[PDB]
Amino acid sequence: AVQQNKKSRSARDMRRSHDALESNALSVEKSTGEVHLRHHVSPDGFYRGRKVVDK
Amino acid sequence: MRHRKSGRHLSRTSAHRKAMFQNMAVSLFEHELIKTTLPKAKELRRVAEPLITLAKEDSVANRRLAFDRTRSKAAVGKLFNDLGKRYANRPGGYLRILKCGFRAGDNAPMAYVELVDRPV
Amino acid sequence: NKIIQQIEAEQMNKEIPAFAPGDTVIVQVKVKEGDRQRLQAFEGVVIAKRNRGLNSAFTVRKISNGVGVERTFQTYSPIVDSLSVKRRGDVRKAKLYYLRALSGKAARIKEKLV
Amino acid sequence: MTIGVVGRKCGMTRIFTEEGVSIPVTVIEVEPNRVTQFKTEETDGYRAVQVTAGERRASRVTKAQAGHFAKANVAAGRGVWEFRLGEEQYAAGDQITVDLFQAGQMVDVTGESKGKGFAGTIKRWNFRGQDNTHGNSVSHRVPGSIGQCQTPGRVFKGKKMSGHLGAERVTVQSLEIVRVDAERNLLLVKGAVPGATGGDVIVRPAAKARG
Amino acid sequence: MIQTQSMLDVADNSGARRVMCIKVLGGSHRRYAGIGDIIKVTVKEAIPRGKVKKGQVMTAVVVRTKHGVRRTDGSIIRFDGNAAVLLNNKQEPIGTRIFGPVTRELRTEKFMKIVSLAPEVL
RNA sequence: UGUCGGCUCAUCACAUCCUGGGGCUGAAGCCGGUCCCAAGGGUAUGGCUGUUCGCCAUUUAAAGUGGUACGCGAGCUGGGUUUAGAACGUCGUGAGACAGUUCGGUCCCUAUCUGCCGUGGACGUUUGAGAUUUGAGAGGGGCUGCUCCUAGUACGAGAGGACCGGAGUGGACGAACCUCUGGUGUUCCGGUUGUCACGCCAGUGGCAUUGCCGGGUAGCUAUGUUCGGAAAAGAUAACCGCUGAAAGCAUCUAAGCGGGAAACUUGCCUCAAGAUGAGAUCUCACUGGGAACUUGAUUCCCCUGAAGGGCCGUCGAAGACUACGACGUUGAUAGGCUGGGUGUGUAAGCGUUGUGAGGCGUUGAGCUAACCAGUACUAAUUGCCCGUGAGGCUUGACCA
RNA sequence: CUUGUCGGGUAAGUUCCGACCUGCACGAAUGGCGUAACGAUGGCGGCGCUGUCUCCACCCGAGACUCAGUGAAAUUGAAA
RNA sequence: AGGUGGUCGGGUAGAGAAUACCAAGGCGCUUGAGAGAACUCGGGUGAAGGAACUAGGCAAAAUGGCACCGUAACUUCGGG
RNA sequence: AACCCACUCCCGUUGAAAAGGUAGGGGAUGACUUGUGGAUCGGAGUGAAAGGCUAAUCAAGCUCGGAGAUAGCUGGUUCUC
RNA sequence: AGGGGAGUGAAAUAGAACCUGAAACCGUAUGCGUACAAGCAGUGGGAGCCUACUUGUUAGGUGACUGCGUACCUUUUGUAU
Ligand SMILES: [Mg+2]
Ligand SMILES: [Mg+2]
Ligand SMILES: [Mg+2]
Ligand SMILES: [Mg+2]
Ligand SMILES: [Mg+2]
Ligand SMILES: [Mg+2]
Ligand SMILES: [Mg+2]
Ligand SMILES: [Mg+2]
Ligand SMILES: [Mg+2]
Ligand SMILES: [Mg+2]
Ligand SMILES: [Mg+2]
Ligand SMILES: [Mg+2]
Ligand SMILES: [Mg+2]
Ligand SMILES: [Mg+2]
Ligand SMILES: [Mg+2]
Ligand SMILES: [Mg+2]
Ligand SMILES: [Mg+2]
Ligand SMILES: [Mg+2]
Ligand SMILES: [Mg+2]
Ligand SMILES: [Mg+2]
Ligand SMILES: [Mg+2]
Ligand SMILES: [Mg+2]
Ligand SMILES: [Mg+2]
Ligand SMILES: [Mg+2]
Ligand SMILES: [Mg+2]
Ligand SMILES: [Mg+2]
Ligand SMILES: [Mg+2]
Ligand SMILES: [Mg+2]
Ligand SMILES: [Mg+2]
Ligand SMILES: [Mg+2]
Ligand SMILES: [Mg+2]
Ligand SMILES: [Mg+2]
Ligand SMILES: [Mg+2]
Ligand SMILES: [Mg+2]
Ligand SMILES: [Mg+2]
Ligand SMILES: [Mg+2]
Ligand SMILES: [Mg+2]
Ligand SMILES: [Mg+2]
Ligand SMILES: [Mg+2]
Ligand SMILES: [Mg+2]
Ligand SMILES: [Mg+2]
Ligand SMILES: [Mg+2]
Ligand SMILES: [Mg+2]
Ligand SMILES: [Mg+2]
Ligand SMILES: [Mg+2]
Ligand SMILES: [Mg+2]
Ligand SMILES: [Mg+2]
Ligand SMILES: [Mg+2]
Ligand SMILES: [Mg+2]
Ligand SMILES: [Mg+2]
Ligand SMILES: [Mg+2]
Ligand SMILES: [Mg+2]
Ligand SMILES: [Mg+2]
Ligand SMILES: [Mg+2]
Ligand SMILES: [Mg+2]
Ligand SMILES: [Mg+2]
Ligand SMILES: [Mg+2]
Ligand SMILES: [Mg+2]
Ligand SMILES: [Mg+2]
Ligand SMILES: [Mg+2]
Ligand SMILES: [Mg+2]
Ligand SMILES: [Mg+2]
Ligand SMILES: [Mg+2]
Ligand SMILES: [Mg+2]
Ligand SMILES: [Mg+2]
Ligand SMILES: [Mg+2]
Ligand SMILES: [Mg+2]
Ligand SMILES: [Mg+2]
Ligand SMILES: [Mg+2]
Ligand SMILES: [Mg+2]
Ligand SMILES: [Mg+2]
Ligand SMILES: [Mg+2]
Ligand SMILES: [Mg+2]
Ligand SMILES: [Mg+2]
Ligand SMILES: [Mg+2]
Ligand SMILES: [Mg+2]
Ligand SMILES: [Mg+2]
Ligand SMILES: [Mg+2]
Ligand SMILES: [Mg+2]
Ligand SMILES: [Mg+2]
Ligand SMILES: [Mg+2]
Ligand SMILES: [Mg+2]
Ligand SMILES: [Mg+2]
Ligand SMILES: [Mg+2]
Ligand SMILES: [Mg+2]
Ligand SMILES: [Mg+2]
Ligand SMILES: [Mg+2]
Ligand SMILES: [Mg+2]
Ligand SMILES: [Mg+2]
Ligand SMILES: [Mg+2]
Ligand SMILES: [Mg+2]
Ligand SMILES: [Mg+2]
Ligand SMILES: [Mg+2]
Ligand SMILES: [Mg+2]
Ligand SMILES: [Mg+2]
Ligand SMILES: [Mg+2]
Ligand SMILES: [Mg+2]
Ligand SMILES: [Mg+2]
Ligand SMILES: [Mg+2]
Ligand SMILES: [Mg+2]
Ligand SMILES: [Mg+2]
Ligand SMILES: [Mg+2]
Ligand SMILES: [Mg+2]
Ligand SMILES: [Mg+2]
Ligand SMILES: [Mg+2]
Ligand SMILES: [Mg+2]
Ligand SMILES: [Mg+2]
Ligand SMILES: [Mg+2]
Ligand SMILES: [Mg+2]
Ligand SMILES: [Mg+2]
Ligand SMILES: [Mg+2]
Ligand SMILES: [Mg+2]
Ligand SMILES: [Mg+2]
Ligand SMILES: [Mg+2]
Ligand SMILES: [Mg+2]
Ligand SMILES: [Mg+2]
Ligand SMILES: [Mg+2]
Ligand SMILES: [Mg+2]
Ligand SMILES: [Mg+2]
Ligand SMILES: [Mg+2]
Ligand SMILES: [Mg+2]
Ligand SMILES: [Mg+2]
Ligand SMILES: [Mg+2]
Ligand SMILES: [Mg+2]
Ligand SMILES: [Mg+2]
Ligand SMILES: [Mg+2]
Ligand SMILES: [Mg+2]
Ligand SMILES: [Mg+2]
Ligand SMILES: [Mg+2]
Ligand SMILES: [Mg+2]
Ligand SMILES: [Mg+2]
Ligand SMILES: [Mg+2]
Ligand SMILES: [Mg+2]
Ligand SMILES: [Mg+2]
Ligand SMILES: [Mg+2]
Ligand SMILES: [Mg+2]
Ligand SMILES: [Mg+2]
Ligand SMILES: [Mg+2]
Ligand SMILES: [Mg+2]
Ligand SMILES: [Mg+2]
Ligand SMILES: [Mg+2]
Ligand SMILES: [Mg+2]
Ligand SMILES: [Mg+2]
Ligand SMILES: [Mg+2]
Ligand SMILES: [Mg+2]
Ligand SMILES: [Mg+2]
Ligand SMILES: [Mg+2]
Ligand SMILES: [Mg+2]
Ligand SMILES: [Mg+2]
Ligand SMILES: [Mg+2]
Ligand SMILES: [Mg+2]
Ligand SMILES: [Mg+2]
Ligand SMILES: [Mg+2]
Repeated sequence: AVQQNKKSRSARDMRRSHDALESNALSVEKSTGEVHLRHHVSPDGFYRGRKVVDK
Repeated sequence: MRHRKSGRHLSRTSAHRKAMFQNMAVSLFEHELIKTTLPKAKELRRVAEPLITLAKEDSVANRRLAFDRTRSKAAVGKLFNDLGKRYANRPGGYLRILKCGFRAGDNAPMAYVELVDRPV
Repeated sequence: NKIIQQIEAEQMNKEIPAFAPGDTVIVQVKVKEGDRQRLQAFEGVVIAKRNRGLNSAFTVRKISNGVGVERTFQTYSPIVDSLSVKRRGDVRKAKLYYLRALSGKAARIKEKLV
Repeated sequence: MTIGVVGRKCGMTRIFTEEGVSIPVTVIEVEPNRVTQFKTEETDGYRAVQVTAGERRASRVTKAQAGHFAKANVAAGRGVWEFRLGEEQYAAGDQITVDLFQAGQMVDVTGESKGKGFAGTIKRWNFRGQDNTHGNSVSHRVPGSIGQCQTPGRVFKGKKMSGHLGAERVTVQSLEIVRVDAERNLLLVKGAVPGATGGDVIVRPAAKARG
Repeated sequence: MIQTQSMLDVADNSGARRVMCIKVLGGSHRRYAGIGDIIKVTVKEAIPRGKVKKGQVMTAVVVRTKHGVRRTDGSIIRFDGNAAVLLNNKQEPIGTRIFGPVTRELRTEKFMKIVSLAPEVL
């Protein structure tokens, strides 16, 4: 099936009112000061104040 | 429904699923630290942890049982000789899983599986 | 399911001797035909079992008058008055459902000497 | 009716009478309930008593809800329920136990049933499927017609379609109490009780009974 | 459970070897007949000099089924084949001797005659 | 604007088929005939035929009559009709034709709007928040047989046989549940065929539909288990009245007072204050300055952001995504680990016996998913973001 | 006309098989009547077998569903 | 996922160039990760019944090899 | 079996495909299948005959001309008082 | 890749897809309106708010509430159809 009348500008923009994106949970590593995702290893290799992967 | 059901299909057949977790456990006992997807990392601890418990008692019966589950001669040698002696007094929980981010290619959540008391 | 185990365990006071599938047992069954009670007898070969505590059951099979009949007994019910093993059979399986297809000399079960 | 207890479904079992019959039984554990508030006509309109049961860690009870549980020296428990009583007296801090029931004593059990996520019309509404052979095209478990032509030319409200076999609340009426264990706080009930194991159930006297 | 077009045999000496259910009696839209339930049959195979002939429509009672009958303690009794007893117009058996075992659910006020004639009752 | 019949799913009328209440009877009883009131709930399976229909066979309390594009093909079918092939009978010189037969013959569409079934996001409800609630309104449900007692009584020449009133057990339908009886259980345990590999023997693994099979835990499930329809109240329909005149009588009606049905309003179950008419109860939190004015429900600056909510993480008999529920070290939320349980059915190695296949012992052995109980070994941080600073005015009454 | 009438088969058979003859409107090389073997040919009936069905239940893979990347179609006077 | 002439063609089972597992050799098919709803597609197993389904046993289930024994009407003497 | 064919079901129908696929199916030493080269054609060819085939076109191919055929038939026909 | 400066030029919003550079279509910013309201979306009436300035018998933007109101073409005896 297909539309009988084309949708308007307002009709299609009302449908997109639920398309806004969310923001993640970012924490600051207390020892150094790097910003990482919450509950994730730092981009440097730190988690909860400990080297874990040494790059 | 799937009330009180255990396991993950992971879009693979049973033979594929069983064969993939043998490779991961065999690689883990050799490198001590691997990077995989988070859902796969959580299904691996139900395979690689019962193998370390089995190696705490060394006998012909146990090594044959371990070789039937990890068909790798080096992994049976690594167990019974390095692990199981290192973890001789650990009441379970021999591996640690840490979220590390998402892959560039498809945005899949990744993880770091490692052994708890690595020599590093 | 920890306080279920205690409600059921205080009704588990019978003797229930040890027996296994393939054995020939005789079951004494309480029977009514009005006001007078009596103990009927069921004799057959055990083909199945179920070890679930109070919810245990077993199945025996007999040929009555040319017709085979199977009865499933609740072990801890007051109906099952007593049970005695008449002969010990030697089988490799746990459920002898294949015996339903065999009739005469084909359905013999080797006796367990010791 | 009008006064009962809140318990937890423990599971099903059986008990054997002396005469050999077996009674299918659902075990219900009723830890003693604590009267939290008494509602009267001159304060609230209707008339009822409010009840709490269980145990709650102090870090999960909020400040507003803790001062409510402290007006009556009751201590916080999981959940709060209200029983609309007819003509009864209960002071704040009282105890309500299984000891208000006897054997015989038809009772009504209210619970929240198991949830089947999103069900089709065969499972939900007991429809009957079309052919599995004889030429049917990809239309085996589908509903079929859902209306008529130009007249109405719309689907009537309340039509039976698919979706969410509920985890809703239901009551099973006229269930017989087989045994009441005062010391172990148990309530053995003949029949089946809605919900899964470990869920909250409300047990009240039979609404109808009569015969 | 017995429904229409189930082939069940005969536990009498009336003349039939093989009857077939054509109606389950005692209710609108009734589906199955258990042990002790009245059905309407037709005779598919007979004996040359018996007292029923092939193609006869008549009533019967189910006395033996593979599905079985439960008891109050939870037990079940199952047989290896479905059997029936043919009846005349007064709900009374036609044959004079009864083969095989029967059960105690026939001990009603209207079927005690076939309980007496049976070699064994379970 | 796709045309018969079947299937799935329905919705309304009453000119009622059954169940319910009555008047008359050429109504003795058990049965009926006919008319009135009543739409709550029910209201066959098959053989033949493309059939609707019909006729048969066996049931049922009964197998209602109609409207809805003769309801329903962007829901299914394609047997019939109504394209192209071929044949028969009949008609025509012929091409061909026949509400005359016979065999064969492609059924497309990812749902924008209304509608309907579920489920969320925003805002409002006049400070905000945690929790419990009343009920305007709406929906679901409402069927019924047989046997026994009363009683072989009332009725009747006899045969035959009740009303009213009580007990029991079923059929169909619905809901919940998994203790029992079974089903399934490619995540558990065994047997076995062909072949390849692990150096080789033993022992195991891959592939062959899970290779083929025998069993089977949890969960899900019916064919398994339990429960339901009511009683009762109010106002009534037809109908039956009491008292009573207009109209000395009679008369249920004109004034007045009653009885009365599965229909109507409650009683039973569920949803329900977006019921903008946004209700009620308990408890909790917040008690700083300065400036500019277009001079009060005003605007800006600094300080202070509580009660609480969310993000995040471990998950769940909750689930399409959400939402909902439990928990986050002062922790048993998940995995492991330690015991038990359950299922399968006497592992491997070794020792004996035999020439070997095999048997026997160590040995109900070994293994054992989802189950029960305990235990911080592993993962639930050492955070961030929203949400503020006592809640306008007018009038009345009690305080001051 | 017509589901002709009689018989067989089935609890019940507008189809099938055997007959009768009233052949609307058979008929002898647009051949008549038979016929073993043959047929992805039409009709009817049995045995075995079964999820075709009563009446569906569970399980396994691929979609559908969520996320990251690429990215159509028929249709459309305008739409509170 | 179509069509395209000819040649070579190993081991173990096997009548075989069928079929199963492999060799020499070649490849994992140019979106992936999750979750584990209705419904659709391709399959596995089902209690009691066994064509009651339907225009119609459509589809599915079943049979299936080698040796030996045994085999009807009918027949164009071959057969069946 | 290879090879040639196309009887049934389902899927697909905006297809992987302007005629396929998976399961079953028929012939398979012959009136067989097939490669290369050659011959016959538009009122003409070829046809174990279906009005079938003659370059995804057939009760008379395609292409360019007569040609802007003809259309008592549909549609459309533009600024102001 | 593309940009921010700096240089050339009378002029780079003449910068190489380079004169002018419209409309459909897609954005950012400001003012007012909009979450108890039913329909060809306009018009008659009309409050409040915002801006400008000749400070309200003025100009511009918005339009709460309300009466009336079923597009255009064609073809027709007749179309919201
Ligand atoms: Mg339109
Ligand atoms: Mg239109
Ligand atoms: Mg916009
Ligand atoms: Mg969107
Ligand atoms: Mg779980
Ligand atoms: Mg496999
Ligand atoms: Mg669920
Ligand atoms: Mg059906
Ligand atoms: Mg069909
Ligand atoms: Mg199709
Ligand atoms: Mg299909
Ligand atoms: Mg409906
Ligand atoms: Mg007959
Ligand atoms: Mg109406
Ligand atoms: Mg009427
Ligand atoms: Mg009626
Ligand atoms: Mg009536
Ligand atoms: Mg009457
Ligand atoms: Mg009457
Ligand atoms: Mg009606
Ligand atoms: Mg009605
Ligand atoms: Mg009705
Ligand atoms: Mg009512
Ligand atoms: Mg009929
Ligand atoms: Mg037919
Ligand atoms: Mg009509
Ligand atoms: Mg009609
Ligand atoms: Mg119609
Ligand atoms: Mg109709
Ligand atoms: Mg339609
Ligand atoms: Mg269709
Ligand atoms: Mg149709
Ligand atoms: Mg349509
Ligand atoms: Mg269509
Ligand atoms: Mg469709
Ligand atoms: Mg067809
Ligand atoms: Mg047709
Ligand atoms: Mg033709
Ligand atoms: Mg002629
Ligand atoms: Mg054909
Ligand atoms: Mg036809
Ligand atoms: Mg269609
Ligand atoms: Mg939609
Ligand atoms: Mg539209
Ligand atoms: Mg619309
Ligand atoms: Mg109400
Ligand atoms: Mg409303
Ligand atoms: Mg109602
Ligand atoms: Mg209703
Ligand atoms: Mg008499
Ligand atoms: Mg039922
Ligand atoms: Mg069960
Ligand atoms: Mg169980
Ligand atoms: Mg069982
Ligand atoms: Mg079982
Ligand atoms: Mg099983
Ligand atoms: Mg089970
Ligand atoms: Mg080798
Ligand atoms: Mg070997
Ligand atoms: Mg092998
Ligand atoms: Mg291999
Ligand atoms: Mg298998
Ligand atoms: Mg096989
Ligand atoms: Mg159910
Ligand atoms: Mg008077
Ligand atoms: Mg009077
Ligand atoms: Mg009056
Ligand atoms: Mg009254
Ligand atoms: Mg009443
Ligand atoms: Mg009733
Ligand atoms: Mg009504
Ligand atoms: Mg509110
Ligand atoms: Mg409120
Ligand atoms: Mg806080
Ligand atoms: Mg909360
Ligand atoms: Mg979840
Ligand atoms: Mg364990
Ligand atoms: Mg065990
Ligand atoms: Mg051993
Ligand atoms: Mg083994
Ligand atoms: Mg041994
Ligand atoms: Mg021993
Ligand atoms: Mg502890
Ligand atoms: Mg005719
Ligand atoms: Mg005829
Ligand atoms: Mg005939
Ligand atoms: Mg037929
Ligand atoms: Mg004939
Ligand atoms: Mg001649
Ligand atoms: Mg001639
Ligand atoms: Mg001719
Ligand atoms: Mg002729
Ligand atoms: Mg001839
Ligand atoms: Mg002939
Ligand atoms: Mg041929
Ligand atoms: Mg038949
Ligand atoms: Mg699936
Ligand atoms: Mg996407
Ligand atoms: Mg080879
Ligand atoms: Mg091959
Ligand atoms: Mg190689
Ligand atoms: Mg994928
Ligand atoms: Mg399927
Ligand atoms: Mg199968
Ligand atoms: Mg199995
Ligand atoms: Mg079956
Ligand atoms: Mg069976
Ligand atoms: Mg059979
Ligand atoms: Mg039929
Ligand atoms: Mg039928
Ligand atoms: Mg077939
Ligand atoms: Mg098959
Ligand atoms: Mg070829
Ligand atoms: Mg051809
Ligand atoms: Mg064809
Ligand atoms: Mg074909
Ligand atoms: Mg197939
Ligand atoms: Mg072939
Ligand atoms: Mg093929
Ligand atoms: Mg041949
Ligand atoms: Mg040429
Ligand atoms: Mg030429
Ligand atoms: Mg030409
Ligand atoms: Mg022709
Ligand atoms: Mg030609
Ligand atoms: Mg062509
Ligand atoms: Mg021409
Ligand atoms: Mg030309
Ligand atoms: Mg022209
Ligand atoms: Mg000219
Ligand atoms: Mg015009
Ligand atoms: Mg102009
Ligand atoms: Mg410019
Ligand atoms: Mg340009
Ligand atoms: Mg110039
Ligand atoms: Mg330019
Ligand atoms: Mg522009
Ligand atoms: Mg804006
Ligand atoms: Mg309103
Ligand atoms: Mg408003
Ligand atoms: Mg509107
Ligand atoms: Mg409107
Ligand atoms: Mg206006
Ligand atoms: Mg104006
Ligand atoms: Mg103005
Ligand atoms: Mg207006
Ligand atoms: Mg208007
Ligand atoms: Mg026009
Ligand atoms: Mg016209
Ligand atoms: Mg006209
Ligand atoms: Mg209109
Ligand atoms: Mg229009
Ligand atoms: Mg008009």
